[PDB]
Amino acid sequence: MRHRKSGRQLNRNSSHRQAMFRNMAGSLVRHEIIKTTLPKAKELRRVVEPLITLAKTDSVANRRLAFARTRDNEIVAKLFNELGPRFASRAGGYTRILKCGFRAGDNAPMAYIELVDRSE
Amino acid sequence: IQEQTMLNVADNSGARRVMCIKVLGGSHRRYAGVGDIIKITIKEAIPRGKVKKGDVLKAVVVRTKKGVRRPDGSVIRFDGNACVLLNNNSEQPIGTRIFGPVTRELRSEKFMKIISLAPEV
Amino acid sequence: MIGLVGKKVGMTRIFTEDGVSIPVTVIEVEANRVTQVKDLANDGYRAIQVTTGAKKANRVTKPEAGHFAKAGVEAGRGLWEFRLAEGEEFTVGQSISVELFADVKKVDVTGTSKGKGFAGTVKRWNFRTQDATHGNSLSHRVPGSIGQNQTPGKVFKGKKMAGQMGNERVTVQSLDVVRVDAERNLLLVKGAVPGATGSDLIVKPAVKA
Amino acid sequence: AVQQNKPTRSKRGMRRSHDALTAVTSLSVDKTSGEKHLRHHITADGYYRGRKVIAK
Amino acid sequence: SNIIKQLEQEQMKQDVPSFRPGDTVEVKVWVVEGSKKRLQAFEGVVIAIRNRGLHSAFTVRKISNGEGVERVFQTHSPVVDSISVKRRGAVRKAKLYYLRERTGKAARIKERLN
RNA sequence: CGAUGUCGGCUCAUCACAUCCUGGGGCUGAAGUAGGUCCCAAGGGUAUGGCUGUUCGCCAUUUAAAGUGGUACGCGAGCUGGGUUUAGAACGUCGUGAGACAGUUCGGUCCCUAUCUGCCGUGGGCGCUGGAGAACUGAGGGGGGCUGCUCCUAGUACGAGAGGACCGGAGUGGACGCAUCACUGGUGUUCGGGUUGUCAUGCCAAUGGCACUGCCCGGUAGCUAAAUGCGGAAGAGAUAAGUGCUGAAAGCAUCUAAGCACGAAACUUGCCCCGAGAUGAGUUCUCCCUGACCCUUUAAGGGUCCUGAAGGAACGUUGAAGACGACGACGUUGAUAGGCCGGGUGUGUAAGCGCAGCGAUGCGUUGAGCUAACCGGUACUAAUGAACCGUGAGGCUUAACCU
RNA sequence: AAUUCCUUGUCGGGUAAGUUCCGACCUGCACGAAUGGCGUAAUGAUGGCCAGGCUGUCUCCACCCGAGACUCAGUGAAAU
RNA sequence: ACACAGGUGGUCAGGUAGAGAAUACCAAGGCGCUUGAGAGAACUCGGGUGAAGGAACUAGGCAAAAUGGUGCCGUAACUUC
RNA sequence: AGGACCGAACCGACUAAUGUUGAAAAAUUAGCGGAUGACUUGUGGCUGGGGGUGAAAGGCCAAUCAAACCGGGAGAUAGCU
Repeated sequence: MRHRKSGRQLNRNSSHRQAMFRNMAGSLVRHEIIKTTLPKAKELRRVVEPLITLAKTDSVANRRLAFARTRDNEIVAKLFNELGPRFASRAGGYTRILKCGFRAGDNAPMAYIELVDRSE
Repeated sequence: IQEQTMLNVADNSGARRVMCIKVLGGSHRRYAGVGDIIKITIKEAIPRGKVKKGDVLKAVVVRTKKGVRRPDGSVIRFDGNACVLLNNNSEQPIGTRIFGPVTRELRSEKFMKIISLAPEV
Repeated sequence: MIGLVGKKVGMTRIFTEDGVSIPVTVIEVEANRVTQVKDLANDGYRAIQVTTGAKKANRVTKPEAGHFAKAGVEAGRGLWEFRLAEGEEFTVGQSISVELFADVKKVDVTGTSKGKGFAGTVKRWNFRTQDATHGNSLSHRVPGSIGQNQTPGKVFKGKKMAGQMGNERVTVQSLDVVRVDAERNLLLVKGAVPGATGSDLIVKPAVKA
Repeated sequence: AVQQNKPTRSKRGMRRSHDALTAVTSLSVDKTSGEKHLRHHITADGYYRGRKVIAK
Repeated sequence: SNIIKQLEQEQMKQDVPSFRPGDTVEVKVWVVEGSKKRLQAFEGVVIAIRNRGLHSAFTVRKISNGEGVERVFQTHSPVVDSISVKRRGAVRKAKLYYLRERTGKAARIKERLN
């Protein structure tokens, strides 16, 4: 079994594990919503909240560490504005998760996953 | 450790690979080292010596690969595999000059002859 | 006679003058007060039950609170048979712990080992493997035979290859103590006690090493 | 191998005594819109406590 | 946790010297004769791993007769006595585990701190 | 003969005793010594290589001993295809030849997803006649049993010496087995670091992709052995071969006929694990439920209104628990997860900037930066809806106590 | 001897152990000179034997990474 | 026999690195292959790394493993030279 | 120069593994040989069954080859199941 490890092979090959969140948190700078599989809305969860923490200050070396997590020049511009600083009003939980039913084609869990602060 | 393996002479009685051919004191051992006596087969030897190659002797390993150990976070591991040749009739060191440091299974005083010919800790 | 209910925690060195690197578990005994004494008049029992540590107390049931309208309360974590012979132990909440004993060097222990599922072949009775590619193909951990033919006709009940591992009682015996205590009721043993960590476990005298 | 006697439904039905589907334990009802969903799942619009969040 | 780190220091010898490994060191360990005790030299070179809250390593290669004999140390065991740092250098990579087989006119160690 | 695949190996063994080792005895041409020989004894154990397809054998070196036989000469719907009978080919030989040879040599397709019985785990029903929540009794079952050597006794008894025990005591291994990641290591493609080629982020810088994980080095947790701790017990009871008392029939004698005593690794316990489906559904402990009505053939109910408890069920956050069921904790009465913060731990001296250097590069800022699985704390987020199920004081007979 | 039955022939070598191997010896059942004899550098997806190298082939097995198996939803065989 | 892991003849040959129609990385251009999503056990298949030992395996090193380039040094038995 | 080497295309098929109710009525995957020649490849033409054709295996001649296929003789005959 899996006991006291947080390692996870997903349903992804190794390299696609580390290269999927540039299209999933690359969606979390566009419309701060995503509707995706729900336990992968829990594996997304742990990726997204340290980003917000790194997004506190632009520096030089946090702007270049956003070139070590994503590299989209366009989105790092969006970063460090209210993405990071707005979420300094709480300590963790920079996203609510919130639970839903199923997908129309076959079954797969639905999620509602979206950042806590936008206008809410 | 292990039967077969290609052992060194610590002593000055032969030279180079001298193969284990029996772990004594029983069987089904994955263990063959330390101060334990083990039947040897000389098949390398120094050619200016007094015996040559294809002989059987016995030995005690004096610098074991997995070395020796006493629980206290101190493990003395020798990187040599060197051994010391012994009569088959009587044991007792055949060396007179012994090179390198010895094991603490013969400083346990099984052989009281072999620590008095061998320098080093 | 009676044991104490400890708890596992995890392993560590246990140092001497020499400073040895030997396993041990720093067992934490909270108070083991007497819930009940079972008698020769209430069947043929002669044991006691007790209560050790606290529980939430807002997550118990009313039939599991109504023998603490017949007893004391400490919010025990279970009710455990500890045999003794005669009476030197008594119904009143004695809240006894490891200081009690201190000469004990053989003690039973009953942790449950590590759970890790159920295992299979080479992990039951730990069979030697078939050959890989220099004599055999298609068997490595694939068990071989399981019988003869028309005699015996059948596969016996004996043999197992794929039963369950752990998650049931197991008992060690021996296990010397070095420290008995009262500060935090810490008990330093010989080591290697079964469990998964934080696994509650007796510490009762035994007649065998 | 394969069937040496064809099964009777006193072998078929037996394996399907333990056929099972969903069990509701009632549907849940919101305390804030009355909506009859199952709890910890979308109502139809993200109606939870006193909200309609991500309104649909 | 709550059962060690306040019941653990009792056995640690924290009062030892500290290094980045790659040193000329002279370890003095209690050798006990059964009658008397004394301090046996282990001139060596540390390859050390960092402390685990209770467990360290300070494996030395003697290079005793051209071929070393190796002894890990810990500085918690009360029979370890005292270890001198003496000269102190280091390899650019901090863990030595294969830069100790480098040899053939290797012994170069250096300091920076930056 | 409408198909029961040959041998050996491998794998897995299981059984019998005509017992090889260990255990107990008898006789001895048994001083001791190591034996000879026979009786009893299945608890447990019982070798690795060279050569050969050989099982087998021989040889070599071990071992406490390397037991024998049975189980379709155990086991191919479990493995191999080496031996071995296909078609190819060749030799020696026989034959007129074609061809042949229980002579020889080289090469030469091992299938089947399991309905059924049987096994190994694990659940689900329904029940033990009020409903629930717990703890055990032990009816029975299963697991477990090895042994050398050293030292002591004692160089004693014994022996003229040489040699060399008994009984008992202690120590240390070998093999086997159980537990455990603390130590010692291994791995460790969620981590850290270095790095070649090329492609890229407009470009410099700095970064990123690909190239078996691109290649390589280091390594935390976890899992794990080669690591580390522990284990085969003492002690009872009743016996075997055997040893006996007491003692007649048969004035003696006679362990046996009467009557009484011991006696082995065998046996029954003791040890360890399952264990009331133990339908023989046990006991012990605790808790909750003590409304009307109608319609009856009526200790059996049928139906209607009002209720439904304890507790359970589900739901959710999840677990050192897990194939799935199952089992465990917590759910704002909150640390159950995640996050968050701090710490540790592991890597090892960032980037940017300055200075030096022609550069390569070095140095300072700065032993910096980064950092999981770990540890301490923290309700930020997720633990929202109660719903639902479960009922309402216990059938009869007989006895005892109360009246 | 791809031939030798008797036959693990006998001796020598190599192995500690070499029923195989290599060199002799001749105990040639049942080799032999174009259905050619005896040699041969060179060659071989060739037979036999050995050595260095390398190693999970083995000692003695572990951990990791994918695709199944397993769970859920949609569709849905087979021999017999 | 299939919208079948197969077969099919001819013509064209960019960029970077490279001896190259090798091979790696990229173009232009064209594709992601007609069940999907979870848990993530045994066992299997397909890969990758292994302390110590090194052919003990086995009929047999079956297989893997290492070896691998350029220039230059240097090369024995034997020989049809 | 050469029935020359190495090695892609191309052409062939020596090993292993996986497959073996296959993706496949002989493939796929990793290896292996040949690769200016007794080479190879397209196109069309031309040899017929007691026959062809065969660097020979009694091999091939529409998944087939110890004398093809189709129709006729034919309801062959079957002391046999």
